[PDB]
Amino acid sequence: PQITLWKRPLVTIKIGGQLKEALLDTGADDTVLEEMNLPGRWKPKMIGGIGGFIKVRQYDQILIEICGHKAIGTVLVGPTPVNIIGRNLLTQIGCTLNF
Amino acid sequence: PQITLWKRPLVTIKIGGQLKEALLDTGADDTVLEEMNLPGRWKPKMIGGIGGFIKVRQYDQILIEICGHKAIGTVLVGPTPVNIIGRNLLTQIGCTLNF
Ligand SMILES: CC(C)CN(C[C@@H](O)[C@H](Cc1cc(F)cc(F)c1)NC(=O)O[C@H]1CO[C@H]2OCC[C@H]21)S(=O)(=O)c1ccc2c(c1)CC[C@H]2O
Repeated sequence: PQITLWKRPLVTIKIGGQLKEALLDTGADDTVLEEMNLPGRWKPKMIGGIGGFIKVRQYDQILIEICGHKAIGTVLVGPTPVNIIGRNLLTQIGCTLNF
Repeated sequence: PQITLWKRPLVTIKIGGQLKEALLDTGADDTVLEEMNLPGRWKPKMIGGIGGFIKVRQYDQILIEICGHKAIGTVLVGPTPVNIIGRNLLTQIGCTLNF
């Protein structure tokens, strides 16, 4: 699906049996999701942004179905204001910018 | 030009006669640039992101040529870690997400 940018590029995702809305973010290198109980082992990590840094839990090899397209990659979980799908997963579904 | 997301979608911009590199960010509503000397009147503002908020100076009706595409819109200037082109300007140059 071609998505215009007149509105926030929000998509429906399926992760860990839960349905959520996430922002397709080309400015994010990786994926970070609001707090949730994702299964598996994880190791603490720190991510930075415009306002500073937040503490996140790094889960690897996590399945996510973004708008019906499946991808497996690292998923960070922490106090992010919004769910954002980063380039680590956008590349798997074949997402591209076009102008 | 079609841009894949295996690398950061960085583009060359020209603003205020200055050459810089900026990130095409579909997850950003507006444009924020690292500290620079932009001509004109400005109004204080606050923007929030991952980690908190920063104080920026709001310049309106600023010309930017993104990869050869010209646009005029609000440009924020403050302590952002990276230059980010937001949807306010991505829509003017006809940027669309595709997967
Ligand atoms: C989260 C989204 C919804 C909103 N953000 C856009 C996001 O793309 C951002 C871009 C960035 C920021 C940065 F500090 C350094 C960078 F290298 C890149 N990346 C991000 O936080 O991603 C994280 C996960 O991956 C990691 O890699 C990159 C950083 C880490 S924002 O910046 O909070 C924001 C909010 C309000 C406004 C604007 C911007 C513009 C004016 C106003 O409208």
